[PDB]
Amino acid sequence: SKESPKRNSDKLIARKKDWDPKKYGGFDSPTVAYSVLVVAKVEKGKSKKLKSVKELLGITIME
DNA sequence: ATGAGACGCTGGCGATTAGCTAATCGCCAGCGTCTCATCTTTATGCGCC
Repeated sequence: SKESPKRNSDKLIARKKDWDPKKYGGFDSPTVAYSVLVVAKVEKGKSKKLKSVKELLGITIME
């Protein structure tokens, strides 16, 4: 990713293993190696219904 | 009787900027009368090809 503080976002990447980016701050903007087309089901709404969905998954270089 | 051909950070964020059905339930439903006549039809009661 890009090499450049703590924030309440999920885009932050843990700088070390146990170092939580929500309490320590971390990395940002991961470079997607290649996108993966997936098709399955996730929960949706307050009733958590499993609806069939298809979308593009972002596989970064680290991943 | 020499002087053209070879052209940028973008993607990955935030952060504006913009905009929309849908699922749940409740409420709450114009209505009041009379007159007048009019016809039916039903319950019971009575008769043999």
